[PDB]
Amino acid sequence: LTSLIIAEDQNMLRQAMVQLIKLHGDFEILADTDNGLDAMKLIEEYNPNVVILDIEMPGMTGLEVLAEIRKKHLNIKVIIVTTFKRPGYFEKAVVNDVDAYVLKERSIEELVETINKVNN
Ligand code: NA
Repeated sequence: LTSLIIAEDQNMLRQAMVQLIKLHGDFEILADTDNGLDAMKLIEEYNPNVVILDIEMPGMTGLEVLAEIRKKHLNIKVIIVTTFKRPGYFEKAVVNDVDAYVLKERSIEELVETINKVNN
C-alpha cells in the first residue's frame, strides 16, 4: 500500500485520522505524532510515501517540516491539513512546494481523495 506518517497537534483528530484513513483508502500508517520535530525524525527513519502535517505543532511546525523535506530532496508527497484560513499560511505552504493544502472544512473522505490525486 501507500505508507503515511501523520503529524497532528490534536490527539482526538489525530487518532481519528490514523483509523479512518486506513479504512477510507489503501494506506498503511507507519507512525503518528503531535510534535513536528518528532515527525521529522520519524520521516527520516521510515521514509513514508506521503506525510500529513498540521501547521502549528510544538518542536517544528508543519511548514518547517515541509521546508526541511524539500531542502533535502526527499521523495515524499506532503499534505498540510489545518484549520487556518489566514492567507499567510497558505502562501508559506505554496512557496515551500507543498503537494496539497487541505482545510479541516473537508472530510477525511475528501482528504483521502486528495492524497490519491497527489500520489498518482
Ligand atoms: Na483500507
